[PDB]
Amino acid sequence: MIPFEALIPYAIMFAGFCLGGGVMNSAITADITKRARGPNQEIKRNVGEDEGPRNYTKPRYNTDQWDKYFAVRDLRLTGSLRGQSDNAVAEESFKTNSIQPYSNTRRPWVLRRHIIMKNSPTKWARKYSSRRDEREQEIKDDYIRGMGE
Amino acid sequence: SSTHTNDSLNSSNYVDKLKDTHFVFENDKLPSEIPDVEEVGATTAPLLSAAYFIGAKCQDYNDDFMLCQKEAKGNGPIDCLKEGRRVTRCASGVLKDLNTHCSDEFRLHWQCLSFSNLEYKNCRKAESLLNKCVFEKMNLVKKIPGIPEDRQIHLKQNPVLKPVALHQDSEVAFKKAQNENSI
Amino acid sequence: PYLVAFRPAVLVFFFIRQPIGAGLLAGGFLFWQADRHFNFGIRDNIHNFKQTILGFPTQASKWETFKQVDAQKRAQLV
Amino acid sequence: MDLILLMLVAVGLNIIDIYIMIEILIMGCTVNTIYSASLDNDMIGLIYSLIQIIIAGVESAIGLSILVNYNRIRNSEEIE
Amino acid sequence: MLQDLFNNYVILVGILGLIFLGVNYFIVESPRMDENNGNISDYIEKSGPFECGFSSFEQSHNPIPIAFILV
Amino acid sequence: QSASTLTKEDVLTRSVSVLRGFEVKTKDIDLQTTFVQDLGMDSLDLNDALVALEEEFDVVFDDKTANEIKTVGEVVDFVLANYLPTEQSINHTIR
Amino acid sequence: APLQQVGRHGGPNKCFGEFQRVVECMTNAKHDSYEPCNNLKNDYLECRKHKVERYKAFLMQKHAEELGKDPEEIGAPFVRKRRFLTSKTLGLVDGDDYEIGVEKI
Amino acid sequence: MLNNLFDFIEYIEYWLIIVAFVASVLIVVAYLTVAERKTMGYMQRRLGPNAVGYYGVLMAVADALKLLSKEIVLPHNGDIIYVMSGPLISLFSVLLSWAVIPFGPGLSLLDSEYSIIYLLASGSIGVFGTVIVGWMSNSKYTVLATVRTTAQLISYELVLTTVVFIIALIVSSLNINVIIESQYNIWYIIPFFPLCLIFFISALAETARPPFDNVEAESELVSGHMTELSASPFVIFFLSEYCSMVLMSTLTAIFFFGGYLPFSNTIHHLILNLFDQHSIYYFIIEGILLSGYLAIKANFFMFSFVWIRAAAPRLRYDLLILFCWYVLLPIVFAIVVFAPGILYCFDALPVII
Amino acid sequence: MNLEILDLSILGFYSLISSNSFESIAILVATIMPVITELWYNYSQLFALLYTLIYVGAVVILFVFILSVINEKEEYEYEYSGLFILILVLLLDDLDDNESNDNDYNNVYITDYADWFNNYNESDLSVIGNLLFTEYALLLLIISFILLMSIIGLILIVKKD
Ligand SMILES: CCCCCCCCCCCCCCCCCC(=O)OC[C@H](COP(=O)(O)OCCN)OC(=O)CCCCCCCCCCCCCCCCC
Ligand SMILES: CCCCCCCCCCCCCCCCCC(=O)OC[C@H](COP(=O)(O)OCCN)OC(=O)CCCCCCCCCCCCCCCCC
Repeated sequence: MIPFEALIPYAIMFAGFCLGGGVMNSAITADITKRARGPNQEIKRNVGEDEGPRNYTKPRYNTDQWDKYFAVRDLRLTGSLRGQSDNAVAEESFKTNSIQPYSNTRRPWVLRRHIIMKNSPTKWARKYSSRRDEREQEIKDDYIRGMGE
Repeated sequence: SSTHTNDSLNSSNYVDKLKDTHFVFENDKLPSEIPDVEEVGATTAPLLSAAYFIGAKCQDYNDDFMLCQKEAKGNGPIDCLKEGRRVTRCASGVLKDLNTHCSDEFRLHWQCLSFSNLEYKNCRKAESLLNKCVFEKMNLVKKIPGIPEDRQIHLKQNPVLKPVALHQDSEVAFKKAQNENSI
Repeated sequence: PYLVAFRPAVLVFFFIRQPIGAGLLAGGFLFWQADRHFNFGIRDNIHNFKQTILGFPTQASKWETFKQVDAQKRAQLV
Repeated sequence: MDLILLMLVAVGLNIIDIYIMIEILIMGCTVNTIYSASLDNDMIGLIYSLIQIIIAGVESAIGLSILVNYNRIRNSEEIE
Repeated sequence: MLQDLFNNYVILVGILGLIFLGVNYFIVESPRMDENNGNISDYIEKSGPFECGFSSFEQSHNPIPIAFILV
Repeated sequence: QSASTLTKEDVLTRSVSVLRGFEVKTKDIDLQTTFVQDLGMDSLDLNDALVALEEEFDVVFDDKTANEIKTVGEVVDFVLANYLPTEQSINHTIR
Repeated sequence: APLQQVGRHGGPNKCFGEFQRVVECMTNAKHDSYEPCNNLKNDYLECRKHKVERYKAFLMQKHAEELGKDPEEIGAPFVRKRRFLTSKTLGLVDGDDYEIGVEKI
Repeated sequence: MLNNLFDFIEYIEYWLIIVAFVASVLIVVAYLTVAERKTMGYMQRRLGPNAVGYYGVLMAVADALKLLSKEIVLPHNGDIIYVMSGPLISLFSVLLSWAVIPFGPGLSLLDSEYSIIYLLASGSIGVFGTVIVGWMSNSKYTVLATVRTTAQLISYELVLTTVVFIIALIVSSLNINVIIESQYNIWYIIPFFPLCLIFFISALAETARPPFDNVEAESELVSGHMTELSASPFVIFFLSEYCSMVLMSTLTAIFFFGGYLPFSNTIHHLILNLFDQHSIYYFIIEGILLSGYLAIKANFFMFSFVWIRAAAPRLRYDLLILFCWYVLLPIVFAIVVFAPGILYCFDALPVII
Repeated sequence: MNLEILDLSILGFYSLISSNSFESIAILVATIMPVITELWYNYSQLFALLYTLIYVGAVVILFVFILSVINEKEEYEYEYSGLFILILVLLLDDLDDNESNDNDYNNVYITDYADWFNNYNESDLSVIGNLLFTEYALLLLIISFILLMSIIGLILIVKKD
């Protein structure tokens, strides 16, 4: 005697996992495929008559630094981080569209604003003593003074 | 490896906000004294599909470019511009040949890689058709150095690790070659 | 990434428990964000004053060194 | 504001509050080490950072045990 | 590896937790709609601690010996 | 730290002040002032004064001493000999 | 000789070569004093902090301010939002200004 | 409209994916409470909830809605911090842990090579939420639960962490999705059957589930740390505890039963061959199958969570402390040496591919 | 808008007004959380998770010690402070937040140029383990030696017999 009423909550829980899996597997795959079609919305949305059957690109996982370089390189070639192109020669725009991230190298905010963490003999010297900065400014001053020769 | 760096795109815009990252463009080309070259236009999937064909065709130019780097004693980027352009043209020629002789087999392979997380183990059926077509039309053979010829993983008959989901286009093309080519 | 989820709860509970104390801290936080966003330069002036009074090399001090070098080099050439 | 020793007010008036202050102070050095190592792309500094975390954890255990036994001695009659 | 999707989830989780409290605060009927015993801050017989019926000594800040402190 | 800081004059001064909050016969109280005769205290009045003196100095008279004490001076002597400061927590002393 | 300045992938990082050349100069027997190795030490410290190069950038920015030059006329174009690295900015032929997808690669 | 709507949806598409993901987890957690009562009922020869919604399908809704319409008991209205700080920390800890659970290949909100560390680290934060309730509290039963809660953490945390590290050591990876894919040929239940039992025991201890239900023992500490909680604080703690039960049941399916990998490879191919890979319907079915494989394995251990409750009496917490340190820790530490010795002997040290 | 500033300001405000020992251990948690989150972004995700894995376990052991020592002292002890002076103290500390006085190092941004020479890419944790178990194996063994000393040390200090 199998009690089917006890199995009803498990069937709903089974559908709960399927709801997440069905939406995530399909919506994410469709979004990647749509953005790989071209650089403009008229190609991503509208499907051409002569275009073949749609080939879908599945989500990428277990990546490394090389995949980060590839994603940026694909962006500069197709307008998408996972764009598709097997052309032998790139466009002229690819030569000068390189992206170089420039950012500050300052210490974390917690290191310089915590009421306790920011206090140490060396941090006080960096913050309040000019002994280090006066000596290092000599190197900067030597650069300009050594130009005329 | 997803470690944040100052050399490429980070994981999220919150990292950019904390770093105050500026994505800087340059509108200047290379100076005219450096001869111009045509950059490779293949994305990640086609490059991984043709990786062993570029190596086979352009092995001497790959080694010469890399030997220039080691013998430049730190001045590699500037001195080895001439050797760099040889590799770019040779690699472009391989991709051009793949689009004129094996376009159907080539496109079947790297579209499988895009379908299967760019893993070689999940596209053996498409790769085998591509490898056969390239050899019969370009006399280029995939080879994995350092191991005996019969112990190459891409030639293994019964691999332990196999793709979870079959690629339908690869399955249909593989059957079309089994019955016809091997009567 | 835990502070991202925690921040809405602590901020709301901060004002609910100490609305005046939270208002002063939030008001002080927003004032210094407006000063930096609108380039009013209030914090920059305090930093310049601190470096000048403590003997540090300041932005104007570094620039004056360049002017002295530039004047000297120009005189040498001419 | 640091030179007037403002941090001496932020520390509570209990023995365990002194322990918390030491953990925060040591944690500041480790954060600085991670900051320098990440910029330099130097895994040696990250090795140092990991060592500082492990060593500081050992220090907390030893200090707590002394404080546990110190509290035990006062409430040690246990005649009941 | 892109984590913008992860960041949105963390933001939603933090907001989701406040919704449960906000819904409960805005759904319960006012005390005047109930027996009208006033605010909970005045109903000391309700806000007091639970001791199975009988009030006992108040030992909130008494020391608690721990037999597994070494573990 | 944990030591008595009392003096014979301060203890006597505070003992007189406590005893003047009652309905004693005389306000002139010294070491030789007796509870039963000079102050006119009965059984319960005397015990009320003794407990009141206990509250001031944070001391507890024992049964034998309380049942045999006669003069204020004996109360002063008991407080000086037996008073101790209450033990503080670990944080009060070492911090 | 212990390894120093190891990159995140087990090999030498950007500034190991500068450090290696400093060690070779200091341990070379032909030198009488450490003066010839002084320039190599500066390069290694410049590799990590770039303090001299940042100072050079400070002078150029300050010099342009007194000349009235607009920063956007002599600087380099940049984008602050990664989702707005559009194909129009990248110069693609059919490039659109619609935002790029950076949620899930 | 039209054009301005067909890109607005694309702009908000990934928020719908997360909202659907949140609903997917909540539905399982909501009906786990109903499933547990139904499962125990038939084992106890009762019926369980069948009169709140058609055959009891609305039982979870009624319990949540009724508690959300309950007065919040606190010394003052401004004391909303005290009785809400605990449950919110516990709820946020378990919800953030679900970010690294992949329902399919790459179908996780957070993908990283340190997903294993993030999983264990996030779960440890939830312990801090439980101890917050005993904040110099005047309730003696709340205080006793906090002492027991800390004691249980010392028991399972070392054992649970080391077992997960052995599985990571076998694959030489701290990425959950890589661990799942590494089980294509063998499920880790077969080589590490002792570890699966140990992991499940630690999972019971972590969630304070019987036979390790010393924190919320009704016959010992009336309700434990929740004796002073009502309305929303009770719901959030109740939700967080059952969210951990689903999460630990899903983790057991991932570490030892291949996660989302199909039970039969042949059956998986046949079903997907009925659908065209050039249409989205294939990937809708594929997500249902892969998560369905995970759901079946996860539902079995959620059944097992209920199963052990209805079959075993409660064990004293001091006996649990001796159980983990004298028995579990020596066994797991023995395996963490045994496994590398086997792999090195046969030239099978793991690498990431 | 750097919201890390607001969180630290709130944390600093409660540090000056914390009275009992429970509020002090809450300060510790309110300190590690900004550290972990600021590490999770920007610099190092690996050590953000390592901080959570190790320090959260230490917090619970710290908390359970407090329950055995609280002795009513701070539940009735008075504090005076003053709202105006507390805000003034925090405002002045907010004025100076420049930990370094190298203006060029703080105001000029830098970039790095990535290279393809590292075809073998692995996580930083694997490189740390590669060096820690081979190059600096002595440090690892001495750390285990220190851990052994702590285990013996805890028993002799705490155990009555
Ligand atoms: C925006 C506001 C920012 C304010 C930042 C400072 C906050 C208030 C703190 C009070 C200032 C005292 C500390 C000043 C920096 C430390 C002293 C120093 O390094 O010298 C700086 C100052 C001027 O230096 P200057 O000669 O002009 O330039 C350097 C050229 N090589 O030389 C000085 O004369 C500074 C005054 C130092 C002499 C008086 C203090 C010493 C005598 C009293 C000691 C009292 C405490 C004793 C503790 C002893 C403990 C061992
Ligand atoms: C995370 C979401 C759920 C928690 C939200 C709770 C918000 C309350 C404030 C969170 C902490 C912010 C930073 C403050 C440091 C801790 C100070 C503290 O003791 O808690 C503040 C709370 C306010 O009550 P109040 O009466 O004003 O203070 C006592 C005055 N004698 O006084 C109390 O003692 C009540 C303590 C209740 C339990 C709080 C335990 C610590 C919670 C830390 C989790 C968040 C991590 C920090 C995030 C912000 C960082 C600045």
